Amino acid sequence: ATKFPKFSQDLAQDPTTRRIWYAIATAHDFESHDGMTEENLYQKIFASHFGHLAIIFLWVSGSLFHVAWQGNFEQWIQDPLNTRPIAHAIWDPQFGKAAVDAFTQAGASSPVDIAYSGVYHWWYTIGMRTNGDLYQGAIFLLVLASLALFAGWLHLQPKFRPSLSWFKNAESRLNHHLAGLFGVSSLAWAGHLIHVAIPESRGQHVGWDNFLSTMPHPAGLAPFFTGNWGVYAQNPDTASHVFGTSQGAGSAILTFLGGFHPQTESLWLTDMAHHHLAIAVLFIVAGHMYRTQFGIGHSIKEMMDAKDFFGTKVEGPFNMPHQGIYETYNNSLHFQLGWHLACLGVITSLVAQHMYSLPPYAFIAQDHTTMAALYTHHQYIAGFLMVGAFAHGAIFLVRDYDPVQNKGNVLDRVLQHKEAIISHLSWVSLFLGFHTLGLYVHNDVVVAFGTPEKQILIEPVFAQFIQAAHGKLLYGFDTLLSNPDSIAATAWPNYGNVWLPGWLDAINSGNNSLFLTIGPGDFLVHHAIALGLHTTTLILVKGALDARGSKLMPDKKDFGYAFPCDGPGRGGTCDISAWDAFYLAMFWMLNTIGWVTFYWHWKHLGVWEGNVAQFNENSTYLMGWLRDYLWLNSSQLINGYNPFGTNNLSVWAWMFLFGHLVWATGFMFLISWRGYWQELIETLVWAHERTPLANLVRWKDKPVALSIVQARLVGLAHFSVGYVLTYAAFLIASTASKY
Amino acid sequence: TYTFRTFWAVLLLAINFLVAAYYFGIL
Amino acid sequence: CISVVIFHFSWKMQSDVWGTVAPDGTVSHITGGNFAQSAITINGWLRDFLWAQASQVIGSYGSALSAYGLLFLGAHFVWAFSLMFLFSGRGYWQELIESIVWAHNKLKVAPAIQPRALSIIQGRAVGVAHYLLGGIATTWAFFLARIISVG
Amino acid sequence: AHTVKIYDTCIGCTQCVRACPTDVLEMVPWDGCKAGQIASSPRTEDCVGCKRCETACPTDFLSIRVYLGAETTRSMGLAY
Amino acid sequence: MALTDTQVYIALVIALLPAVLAFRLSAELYK
Amino acid sequence: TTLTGQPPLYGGSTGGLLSKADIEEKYAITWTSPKEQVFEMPTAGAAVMREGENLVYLARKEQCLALAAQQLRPRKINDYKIYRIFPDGETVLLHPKDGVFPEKVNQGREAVNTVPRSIGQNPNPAQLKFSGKKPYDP
Amino acid sequence: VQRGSKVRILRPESYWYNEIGTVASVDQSGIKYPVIVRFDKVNYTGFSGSAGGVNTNNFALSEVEEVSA
Amino acid sequence: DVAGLVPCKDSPAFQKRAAAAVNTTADPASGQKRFERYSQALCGEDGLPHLVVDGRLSRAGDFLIPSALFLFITGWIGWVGRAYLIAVRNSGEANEKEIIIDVPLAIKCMLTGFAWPLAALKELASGELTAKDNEITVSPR
Ligand code: CLA
Ligand code: CLA
Ligand code: CLA
Ligand code: CLA
Ligand code: CLA
Ligand code: CLA
Ligand SMILES: CC1=C(/C=C/C(C)=C/C=C/C(C)=C/C=C/C=C(C)/C=C/C=C(C)/C=C/C2=C(C)CCCC2(C)C)C(C)(C)CCC1
Ligand SMILES: CC1=C(/C=C/C(C)=C/C=C/C(C)=C\C=C\C=C(C)\C=C\C=C(C)\C=C\C2=C(C)CCCC2(C)C)C(C)(C)CCC1
Ligand SMILES: CC1=C(C/C=C(\C)CCC[C@H](C)CCC[C@H](C)CCCC(C)C)C(=O)c2ccccc2C1=O
Ligand SMILES: CC1=C(C/C=C(\C)CCC[C@H](C)CCC[C@H](C)CCCC(C)C)C(=O)c2ccccc2C1=O
Ligand code: SF4
Ligand code: SF4
Repeated sequence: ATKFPKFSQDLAQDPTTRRIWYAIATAHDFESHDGMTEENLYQKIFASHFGHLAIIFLWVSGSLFHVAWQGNFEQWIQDPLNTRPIAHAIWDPQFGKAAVDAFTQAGASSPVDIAYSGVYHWWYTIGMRTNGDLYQGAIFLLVLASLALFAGWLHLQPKFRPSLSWFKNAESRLNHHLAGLFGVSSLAWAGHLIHVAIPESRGQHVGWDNFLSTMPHPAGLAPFFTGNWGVYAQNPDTASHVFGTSQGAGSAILTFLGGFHPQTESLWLTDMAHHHLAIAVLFIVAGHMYRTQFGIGHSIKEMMDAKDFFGTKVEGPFNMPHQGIYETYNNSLHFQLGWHLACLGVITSLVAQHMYSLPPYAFIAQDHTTMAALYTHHQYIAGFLMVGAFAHGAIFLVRDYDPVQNKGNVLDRVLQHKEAIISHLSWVSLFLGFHTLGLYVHNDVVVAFGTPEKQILIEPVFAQFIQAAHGKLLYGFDTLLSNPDSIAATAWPNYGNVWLPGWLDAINSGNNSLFLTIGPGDFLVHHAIALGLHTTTLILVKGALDARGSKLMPDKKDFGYAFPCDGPGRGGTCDISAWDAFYLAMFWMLNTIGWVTFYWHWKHLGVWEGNVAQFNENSTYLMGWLRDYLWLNSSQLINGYNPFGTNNLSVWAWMFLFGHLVWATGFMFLISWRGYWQELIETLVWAHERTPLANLVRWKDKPVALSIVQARLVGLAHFSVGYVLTYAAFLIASTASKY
Repeated sequence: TYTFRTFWAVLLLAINFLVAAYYFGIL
Repeated sequence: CISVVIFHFSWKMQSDVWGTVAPDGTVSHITGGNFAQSAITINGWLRDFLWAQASQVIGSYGSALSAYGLLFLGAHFVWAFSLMFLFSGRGYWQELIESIVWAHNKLKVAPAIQPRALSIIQGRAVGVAHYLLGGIATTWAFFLARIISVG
Repeated sequence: AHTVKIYDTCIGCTQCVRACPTDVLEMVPWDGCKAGQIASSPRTEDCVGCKRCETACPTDFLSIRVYLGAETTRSMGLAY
Repeated sequence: MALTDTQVYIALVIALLPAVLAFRLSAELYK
Repeated sequence: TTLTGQPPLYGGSTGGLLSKADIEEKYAITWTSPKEQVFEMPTAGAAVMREGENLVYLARKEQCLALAAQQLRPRKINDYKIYRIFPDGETVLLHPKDGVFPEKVNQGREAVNTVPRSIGQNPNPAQLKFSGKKPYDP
Repeated sequence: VQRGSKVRILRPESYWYNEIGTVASVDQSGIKYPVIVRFDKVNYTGFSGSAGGVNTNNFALSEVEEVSA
Repeated sequence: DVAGLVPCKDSPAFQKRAAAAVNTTADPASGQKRFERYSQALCGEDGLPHLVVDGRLSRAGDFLIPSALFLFITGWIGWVGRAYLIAVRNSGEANEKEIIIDVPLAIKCMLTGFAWPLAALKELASGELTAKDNEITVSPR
């Protein structure tokens, strides 16, 4: 045997190379390790969380330090529309002189990378103005990572290891996260915005050296111990305000103007501080809800077990049986993980959908490439998180679901009618797919034969009506908030809209991306998204719900989450496992997010260049997507290096080709399967053992082919890496060669 | 006898038809 | 193998052999001798052969050559359809057909001949048939439209 | 080693023993079926995990069950 | 202004401490 | 042990034994043929069965059993014996242990790994959490 | 039960759960699963690519419910 | 008129591309009649006959009459198929019948699809439409 892996003796007595590979893939599956108890399990979870927190802090520290050290932060401060932000310096000894000249950009003397995270805009919006502020933030995050590392180490010391009853205290955690994390952290951020970010927006330096001696409001802390709150909102920052300077500077610190700052092109900072105040107060109230140890409070378990509505029968909350769902939630870490990843994926996607249309940062809507990168990044993260949510739901259903403790409740009735669930998911998937592919191919065929008038073009009149209901008078609906006389517009009893002038100018001045104009191309694409979401959901739900057992395999719970198959018997059982359904749905999620990001990017290129007719006339067939979006915009990307020389796009051309290579390399692992490679490695073993001067050196682990699940994972990882790198290369180069 | 579920579905249908009346200019 | 051979053939003829002769007797090659300097990098193959020469098959709509653009797209579709059969296994498909059978059983419409997923070998064969048809037909439509519009 | 478990729905048709490529299973006396024999696995250290026995099993669901576990040289089928 | 050589060196020396804390957390998680 | 039998007339092949035969374990199939005949070796190629006792060393038990099943049994040879041989020279009889082939029920054979329930009566992994207990334990 | 009696299966692991099949024999001896039930929907059982399955299986009397006589 | 849409008549782009009508069929006119028919539609910025799927009984011919046509034909198809499947399950040669269609019975169940929806209503009334949940197979959980 070998020492490695310590956590699994089954892999430790393995004499093959597989012992290494599986160990790397089972190092974080703590429950399946040898000698695992629930106590030590949960404590390891806690310390790994602290370690991850420290990694996050080190990462932000690195970004801040490289911008402060090798970036052009202050040069970008003085001219944020015409200066490229520098990520970090390049040190590649293999560069020729042409690549040194080509990467000497953004006012630098050396080769540098252009930052496309938008971190410059977010740091400029939050009051950071010199290199010293960023350097201080970098060292402070270096301190915070150290504190997180020490806390993770401490909570595994014998005296400081938290008890299992502490970990299972959902009431206390909910209260302290809603009011402490979610509430007090938002209160503190409103405090930062009011105390620092708004003064630096108005030209004033409120550093750590004078914040105790600088009042936020000219007669401040008097109006809000008296109910005179409106004094903090009397003179808002003027529409002639120049950001970072006192020219036209107002003095309000909490407004509800609505719409955008006109020069900075983002939302108002005072409006953000007021939002954060409202959110903090609401979240402290929400965290004042559950019964921890002071008698007052709610308890979730009693609500889940409640069957009494003031004398009525009620099966439970909403007359739906809910017994043991508290126990199911709190005892299964995989249920918790699946739920929390679903919530996280939803809000990450909401972040993506809200930042492009409500830009929150100074002049970030003018940095088109960073906006593209941020939308695409957060949508891909959201897709990955949703797939992980459903994967851990499946893992919970194979490893933690007790039908006895869930006998009767909502989860049991879902498991009752899982076939109707999966079948109607199949129906809506086929529905959407058949019709969207059909309308697209009809448009393609009639445009091909020189007849674009025969295109089935369907206006998104429901979403256009919603846009009108937000205030866009372009469509001519004359409905709520686009009629000045609707009771929604005037708010008849209180007359307290006040957001509405700013928002109405925002919605009815096309210079932004707030509720962009949509047409039949947008209809067809949104149905492609609907198809993609439904089919990825279908794969993941069929995997999770039919993971405990199938009609083909009615003992699938006993084989675990990941297993290759049940063999070629019973008709053939390739990819029967619940891991394999995750593996299938990852491709579908990648395709769906590629669709959403293609849509976003082509529409925004048409909007930024002003040629919106390009999208509104060519996105209805699918050669428009190939010619006017994929073939065209790659043109500068692919000339990143040519026989005539190297541009600064040589990185993105090289990474474009590299992503194509990784993506195609994955196809090898996904298409060719194991026994071929095992038979080939057998001949290689024979050749090595019968070669003179080579038989003197022998392997310590016997060479075997990759396992079935392993190479499924390897091909999926290669496919995903190639997918992501290829699209990131195309996005950055097609959006950075112009704007 | 389907009373609870019918009430909730009828409520949701009523919200749908209220938005439809907004759409068609009746409201 | 055969795709790379026909790519080499197409680019070598279009760059160093095929073209027009002037009255004075000067050969103006179709792609102007880019092969000696572009075909040594994968970027050059992607740019000056695959990106550049596909302009004809993608601008082909509305003319005598629109059907080649249609089959270019349709063959891309069939090739990507292949990867469903190639990357997946029949356990999933049998399990999903099972719930669709439940739906059919509910409305008294499940057929006498039991629906089954395709076998492992059959799934592999369908994947390879679609892959070959899609890739070959994409190259065929590309070749035909490009060398008819330009040659 | 892989784990081969025989469940009492066995009808003793001997089809799993006849299909084992590595001589893992054998027929032993048992009064629980009409055939008078149950399959058994004294030699699961020689099990490669091919699941030919489950393919050969005619009971629904299977009386023989192969659970792939820790891999050794014998269970990996390495001739080297 | 710009970062000085001393600020960069101080950053290296300060980041030496999370290195030891990371090593301690890794060795304690290994046990 | 001391395995008797003439080697079959085989020209050798690159598919035979490797280092594992000499340092870990190897296998030998001994049978008796009534006549000089032809059989396909599991390490590919034809070989000539000598009349009398034939002895073949293979690298895996499964190769010996494939030799017995596809070559000896259809040639009416059912007296073969498969042994495992260790590097020190120790020989252990393996395939027809109690003299009766495993697919014939033999009195005196005991049942190993027989579970007295069905597949459906197996427990749930959720009840069968942190413990040595697995869903297939008797 | 008795031979020829249509019966419903209450065995969850069975392919024919909640479905009817004719009883072809009840074993008089004291075995755990005496009832032979012959269905018309064949099984999954067989190698991959094989066009068929089994239509005959064995069940206990507590895993079989006589709907008809 | 809805959602900023205009009729194709007062659409300049529409008349511009109608001045260059291609010929889809072997008609000498072809494109002229196509365009004079498409003129009644609601065109747009591109001068193309956009469709509204809204009920909107004036512009009901863009979805609703084709919707009814499709639903009637496809429900005819489905009811004919269901009737045939129900009627061959009676014979023990059903598996032979699914590959070798019993053509007189096929036409018999074909010709009664003209009353496809009403009959299904009676089935929805009767209970001879949906199978009970205890008569259909299901996997464990
Ligand atoms: C032969 C091809 C080649 C090679 C070897 C490199 C190498 C490098 N390039 Mg590069 N580059 C190339 C081609 C190449 N380039 C081309 C053709 C272009 C376009 C002209 C560029 C343009 C370019 C730019 C703009 C930059 C570089 C940079 C770099 C340096 C990265 C420094 C670093 O952080 O390492 C660390 C590597 C990683 C963090 C990634 C490794 C992740 C792997 C996949 C997984 C590892 C995880 C695993 C658990 C580790 C195992 C254990 C391990 C600790 C042993 C590196 C020396 C950067 C630089 O100069 O930095 C100072 C820089 O910004 N290059
Ligand atoms: C006031 C008390 C308090 C506070 C502040 C926390 C805070 C925290 N706990 Mg804790 N906890 C507490 C009391 C508290 N706890 C008590 C009393 C118990 C006993 C029941 C627990 C038991 C407990 C356990 C078992 C765990 C935690 C964990 C955590 C961490 C959550 C993960 C994380 O870092 O992301 C922080 C998330 C946010 C800051 C916000 C979440 C999402 C918001 C709503 C979206 C808005 C973001 C905003 C737009 C940001 C703009 C982005 C831009 C600036 C870049 C977090 C720091 C976990 C951990 O990581 O361990 C170290 C975990 O293991 N807690
Ligand atoms: C909150 C986030 C979170 C957490 C804490 C977990 C935690 C866990 N997951 Mg999970 N998961 C998540 C999100 C999360 N997951 C998401 C978002 C997905 C979708 C992808 C998944 C899908 C998933 C599956 C299918 C499984 C798990 C499993 C597990 C468990 C064991 C992990 C393990 O050891 O395998 C570790 C895995 C690795 C070490 C391989 C990592 C692959 C590398 C990092 C890819 C990088 C590519 C390359 C290096 C990039 C190079 C770029 C360069 C070339 C340019 C563990 C409890 C496993 C389990 O135990 O099932 C019962 C299981 O099978 N997860
Ligand atoms: C372009 C490639 C492609 C296409 C078209 C599909 C299509 C489909 N996938 Mg998919 N998939 C793919 C790649 C693809 N996949 C890849 C690479 C993976 C990872 C391995 C997956 C993994 C996957 C899973 C796990 C699942 C699917 C499912 C589906 C089906 C859902 C039905 C639907 O939404 O749309 C409608 C159907 C179409 C758009 C295709 C039909 C096209 C025409 C109308 C059919 C007739 C052809 C034409 C007349 C020619 C006749 C042929 C003959 C004359 C020669 C559908 C057929 C899901 C499913 O089956 O739902 C129940 C399912 O769960 N896929
Ligand atoms: C299934 C995948 C697999 C895996 C995970 C391993 C893993 C391992 N093998 Mg193995 N092997 C395999 C398949 C595999 N092998 C196959 C199919 C064969 C043929 C039968 C072998 C034959 C084999 C032998 C003979 C040996 C190993 C050994 C090893 C171990 C050391 C790795 C090594 O030698 O790197 C070798 C490095 C390379 C292959 C890279 C090529 C190096 C080129 C020539 C130049 C690159 C050098 C360059 C300067 C790099 C810059 C370094 C930079 C960081 C400064 C390692 C755990 C050794 C061992 O077990 O130690 C006791 C050993 O002796 N293997
Ligand atoms: C009589 C034939 C018949 C009937 C009444 C149904 C009815 C139904 N099917 Mg099914 N189906 C059929 C044939 C049929 N199907 C065939 C031949 C296939 C293999 C291609 C399928 C594959 C299929 C899938 C994957 C799904 C359904 C689903 C459904 C249900 C939802 C409607 C739907 O999705 O439409 C779509 C149906 C198709 C796209 C199949 C094509 C239509 C065929 C060609 C009609 C068959 C007619 C037959 C050949 C000739 C009969 C005439 C006779 C006189 C000779 C519904 C009850 C869904 C479900 O699960 O319930 C919600 C669903 O996911 N079906
Ligand atoms: C597998 C599984 C699982 C998982 C699951 C998941 C993963 C999920 C999800 C899910 C999701 C992902 C969800 C969601 C949601 C959302 C919603 C439900 C919403 C909404 C909405 C609304 C309601 C809104 C409204 C409104 C509007 C319209 C706008 C304006 C304002 C207002 C508010 C009015 C678990 C773990 C459990 C276990 C079991 C199995
Ligand atoms: C107004 C309108 C609309 C809407 C619509 C909707 C929204 C709907 C719905 C609906 C629903 C919500 C539904 C439902 C359902 C349920 C069920 C349950 C069903 C069914 C079915 C069946 C049962 C069938 C049967 C059959 C027949 C009858 C024949 C053939 C065969 C079969 C079997 C298939 C739109 C705008 C679009 C357009 C315009 C008009
Ligand atoms: C190519 C291929 C192989 C052969 C690949 C093998 C044997 C892996 C050899 C990889 C060598 C060791 C180089 C790997 C280099 C990696 C980049 C290093 C990563 C190591 C991590 C631990 C960091 C299989 O074994 C296989 C098995 C099952 C289905 C499909 C396939 C398959 O397609
Ligand atoms: C999609 C897919 C399936 C499902 C594919 C199936 C079920 C093929 C059959 C589909 C067609 C639609 C069957 C047609 C049924 C009737 C003959 C239709 C009547 C035809 C008239 C309309 C003329 C598998 O079975 C499979 C198996 C192994 C690996 C991968 C896959 C795989 O990817
Ligand atoms: S899995 Fe293969 S080696 Fe193991 S008992 Fe079954 S047939 Fe024999
Ligand atoms: S094949 Fe199945 S039923 Fe037959 S003896 Fe083996 S385990 Fe028993």
